[PDB]
Amino acid sequence: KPSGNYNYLYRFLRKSKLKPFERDISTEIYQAGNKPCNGVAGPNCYSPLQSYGFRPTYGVGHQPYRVVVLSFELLHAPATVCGPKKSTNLVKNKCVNF
Amino acid sequence: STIEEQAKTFLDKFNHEAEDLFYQSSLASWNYNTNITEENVQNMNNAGDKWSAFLKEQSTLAQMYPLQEIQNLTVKLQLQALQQNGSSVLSEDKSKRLNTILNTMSTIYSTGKVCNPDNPQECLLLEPGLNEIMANSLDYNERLWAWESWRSEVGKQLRPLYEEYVVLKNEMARANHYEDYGDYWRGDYEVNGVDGYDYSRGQLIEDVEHTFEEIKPLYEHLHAYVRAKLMNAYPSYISPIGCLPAHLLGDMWGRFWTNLYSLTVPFGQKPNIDVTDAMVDQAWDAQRIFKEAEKFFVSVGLPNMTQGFWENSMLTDPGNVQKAVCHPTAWDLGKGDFRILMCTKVTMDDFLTAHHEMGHIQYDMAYAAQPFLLRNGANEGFHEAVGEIMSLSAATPKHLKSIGLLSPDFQEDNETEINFLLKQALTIVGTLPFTYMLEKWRWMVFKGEIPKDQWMKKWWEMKREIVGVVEPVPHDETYCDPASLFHVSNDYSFIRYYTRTLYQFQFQEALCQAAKHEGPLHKCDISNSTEAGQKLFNMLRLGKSEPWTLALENVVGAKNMNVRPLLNYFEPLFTWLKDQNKNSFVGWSTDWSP
Repeated sequence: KPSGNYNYLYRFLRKSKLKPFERDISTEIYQAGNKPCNGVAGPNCYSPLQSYGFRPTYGVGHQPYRVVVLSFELLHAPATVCGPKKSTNLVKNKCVNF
Repeated sequence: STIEEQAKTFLDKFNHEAEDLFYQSSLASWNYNTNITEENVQNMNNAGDKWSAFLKEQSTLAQMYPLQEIQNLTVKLQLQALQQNGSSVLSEDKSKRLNTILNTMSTIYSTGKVCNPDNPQECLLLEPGLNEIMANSLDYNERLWAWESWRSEVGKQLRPLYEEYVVLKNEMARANHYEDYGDYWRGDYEVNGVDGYDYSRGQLIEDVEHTFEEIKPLYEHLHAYVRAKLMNAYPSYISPIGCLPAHLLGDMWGRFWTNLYSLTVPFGQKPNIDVTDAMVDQAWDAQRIFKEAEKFFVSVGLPNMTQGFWENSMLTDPGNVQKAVCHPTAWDLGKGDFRILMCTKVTMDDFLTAHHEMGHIQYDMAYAAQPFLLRNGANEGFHEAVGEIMSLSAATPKHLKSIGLLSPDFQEDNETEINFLLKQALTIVGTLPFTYMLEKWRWMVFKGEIPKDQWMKKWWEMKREIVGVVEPVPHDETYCDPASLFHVSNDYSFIRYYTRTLYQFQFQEALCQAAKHEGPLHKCDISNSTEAGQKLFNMLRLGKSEPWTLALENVVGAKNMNVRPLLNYFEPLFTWLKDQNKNSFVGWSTDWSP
């Protein structure tokens, strides 16, 4: 929207290196140092939440992009979600494999 | 921990929020440029409010971070820009007197109306009235009367505001680690905290007089030629030994000589290059103009310009339904959106300033990866440098012949190259000593070691020796004539139009030693050469994040100015100047006053 889809947010700070196979849902404030936040502070707490905006007059590197990441699992269990499509009609009275 | 990373994170948060705020402000600015309405006026009022408030509050909050404790010079210079208090170092009464005097002085300059001759139903402004009596007018007397009346009506309204302006700027800058407001103009042109390639503020001063005394004799010869030709155009009032009146140069301030081309034509049988005939026979409108522009981009080596301009901008007149202005501005929204304000028509000057604006757009996308403190040139002259380099390398018709833009019936003889070189010399080289003494004079005014009430007589008598121009009538100290300029009344950095004037030649040599191009430097085509394109790109993508001196070594190879490429750029014109005004007097004399 021209007002801007500011609902989407990201973290430009984090407590440590984000590990794979885990989603840190909480966006809790990563403190910089040398000073207490004394609650939630403007100049010296550095809340990591930042917005996008994503107005239609943005740029190609600023374009709202929809992302889906599919990840399989190699855990101790075989496959359950495959494509079993074979789909040949029928045959009869013919020397055939099947 | 360390306060360095705390300042870094504050810079990152400020840069992100400033990106969003300047995105809104630039969208508002473009909408005001294309349409001047009541709601657009409200939009600019709100944009100015939010922008000034955010900038002053972040500058106030940045003062708690120490400056020179960071080894990373990028965020150190980001703090240096951010912790600039500016006008915050003094109180509010001087600031509000500054606002009242300056806004009254600006609105007096903008609609300053000369209304002395004839009936007062007409009052000749810059574009409707002064442009038809200064750019083209075949009467010395009417030009003298109108220019003198204009100078009087500007002076008696501008001077009492400008004296307090000079005092206020000196006492503002003396608290912000500057010795004067001229030092603030040279504060951006300074490298401190970076080892080795040091640049200081007086270094640019001595560079300026060094360039003046270097390019003195070329100006002597072109002054002799233009004086000899204005003996033909304006006889019976100018002596061959003396100087020239400043209301006949084609520029009311005395700056340019661009329209003083037909009166000072080198060869009557051969004009300058005019490819516009095949354009008007070609139906080459603005859409095909920009298609040829992107073809020229690919031919030079630059990437093709993005579609984000196309659905966001227009290139022709929109009629009178919306209040768009035909001012060539390359607006950047700061979030990957580029817009170009230009009424692109079938006019060679419009195409060359379209080259200028799209070179500005190219340099805008060159620093695209940098944050909001760094999406600029390292000084203000780099944008105009890229634009004028693009304009000058686009001014060679050999590439137009090669791509088929110019038909092969034309040939580039020595006559046409002399015409083109005189056009370029009278356009931007003809104001090199003009910009020189105006910058030097405004420096030695704002530094304030000089007497106060004697500026006009000294300024009107020292112009007889640098450019060699004389006032026909004396001007008393009630005048304020140099403050009749857009770069003095609005008071912008006029060194930008000085130093860039050498940029567009010196980097030109840097773009012809990499293009494997020989002969005269003016006939250089950066097109069909990837090496010169990438060498231009090397300076292009640096931007603001580095000190400008460093960029000057990786494009040229010096801490100081590569002045001498000007002789390479103008060698056939210099030879023709030597062969032409050898018999006529070369130089000027102060005592001759018309």
